[PDB]
Amino acid sequence: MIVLFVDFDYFYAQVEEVLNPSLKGKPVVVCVFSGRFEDSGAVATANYEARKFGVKAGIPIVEAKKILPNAVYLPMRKEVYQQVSSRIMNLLREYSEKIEIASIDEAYLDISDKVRDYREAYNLGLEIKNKILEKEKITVTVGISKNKVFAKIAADMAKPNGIKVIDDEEVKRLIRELDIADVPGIGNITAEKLKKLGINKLVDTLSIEFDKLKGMIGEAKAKYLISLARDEYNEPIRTRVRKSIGRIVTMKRNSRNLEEIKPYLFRAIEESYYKLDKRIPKAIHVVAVTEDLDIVSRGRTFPHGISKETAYSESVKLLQKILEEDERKIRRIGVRFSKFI
DNA sequence: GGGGGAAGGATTT
DNA sequence: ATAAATCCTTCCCCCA
Ligand SMILES: Nc1ncnc2c1ncn2[C@H]1C[C@H](O)[C@@H](COP(=O)(O)OP(=O)(O)OP(=O)(O)O)O1
Ligand SMILES: *[C@@H]1c2c(cc3ccc4cccc5ccc2c3c45)[C@@H](O)[C@H](O)[C@@H]1O
Ligand SMILES: [Ca+2]
Ligand SMILES: [Ca+2]
Ligand SMILES: [Ca+2]
Ligand SMILES: [Mg+2]
Repeated sequence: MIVLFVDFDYFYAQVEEVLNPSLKGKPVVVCVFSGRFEDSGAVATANYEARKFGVKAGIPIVEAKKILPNAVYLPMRKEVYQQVSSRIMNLLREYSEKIEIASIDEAYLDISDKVRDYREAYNLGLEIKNKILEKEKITVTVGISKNKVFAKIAADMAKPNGIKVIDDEEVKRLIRELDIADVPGIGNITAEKLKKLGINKLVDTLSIEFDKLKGMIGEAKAKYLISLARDEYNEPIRTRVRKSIGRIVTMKRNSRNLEEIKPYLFRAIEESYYKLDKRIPKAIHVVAVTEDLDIVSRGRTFPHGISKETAYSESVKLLQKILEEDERKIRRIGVRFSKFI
C-alpha cells in the first residue's frame, strides 16, 4: 500500500494570513476568548513567528500577550477555516477516491492505484502541494509511507511546508530507533506507562510478555503497537463517519444554578443540531467541566430518534443528574449527540 | 463464561 | 485555563 498523508501548516493562523497577507511574516495568534474577563481564554494556535517565542496552542491569552504583547491577536473563526478546509479536501479527492479526512486539517490518501513507487508518489506529493498553494494559497506538509501511521510520522518530521517519504527500509529502522512517545495514538499517559516497562522503542514491545503489556496500556493499544513493531500494521484508508457530534461552551462565570446554566446548555444544543444536519441521534450526553477542571458527563439512549424538543427537555434532566451527583460548581457545559440512524 | 449494549471515566488530539 | 471525539473498562441482563 502507498499512503500519502497531508497536514496543513499552522492552519488557522495560516488561513488568517491568507485573508490578510499583510500579516504574512509577523507573529499571528488565534485565540478563543472565553469572555470571563478581559483576555480570558486560550491560544488555539499561532504561526511559527509567534511559536518561536513560546506562544503556542494551549497557553492562556494572558501569558501570550506578556511574551509577545505586540503580536497580532485574532479571535477564532472556525466556520471560515472549516470552509477553506472543505475546499482543500475536495482538491485532494481529485487525486484519490480513497481518502480519509482525519481532521479539519488532515487527510489520508491511498494512492496505491495511482503510482508505482515512492519516487512517483513523492512527485505526486509535490503536485498536490502546488495545487493547494495555487488554488488556496495554503502550504501543507506531505508524509508518505506504507501505512497511515508512518505517513503521519513522516509529515511530523517534515512540517512545516515539507514533504517526506519513509521507505520500507527506514520504517524498519524507525521501529528500532523512534521514540515510542512519538507514535500516533500514544499520549503522555501511555508513553509514561511504557517508559516504566522499559519500552521506549516500538521494537521493545516485541520482547515483552503480552499480558503484562496488555494489563498496563490495555489490549487495544498493546495489539496496535505490536502490529506496528512487526511491520504488519496496515489499516485501510476509509471515509470517516462522524460517530458523535456536539458542542461544549465555557460560561461567563462558574455556577450550579440550573436557571443560570440553561442558556449555555441550550446554546450548545442549538449549535449541535445545526452541525448534526439531517443526522438523527438516538443518544445524548451532557458534559460539564467543573471548577477544578474535572469532567463529568451523564447521558441516555432512546430506542428511536430524538427531536430537538426532546433534546432540550432530556438534556435538562441530565444536567440535574449531574448537579445532584456532583457538588462542584460547573465551569463549562456541553451536549453530545451520537448513535445516529 | 460471554454476547451484547449501555454508561461514564480515560485518553488522545 | 479553548474545544471535539473516540476509546477502554465496568455492570448487567441473560442465554431456549
Ligand atoms: N493546550 C494545548 N497544548 C498543546 N498543544 C495544543 C493545545 N491546544 C491545542 N494544541 C494543538 C492542537 C491545536 O489545535 C494544534 C494546532 O495547529 P496547526 O496550525 O495545524 O498545527 P500543526 O501543523 O503544527 O499541527 P497540527 O496539524 O498537528 O495541529 O496544536
Ligand atoms: C484541551 C487540551 C489540553 C491539554 C493538551 C495537552 C497536549 C496536547 C497535544 C496535542 C493536541 C492537544 C489538544 C488539546 C489539549 C491538549 C493537546 C487541556 O489543557 C485542556 O483541558 C483541554 O482538554
Ligand atoms: Ca497542521
Ligand atoms: Ca505522542
Ligand atoms: Ca473525575
Ligand atoms: Mg493536525
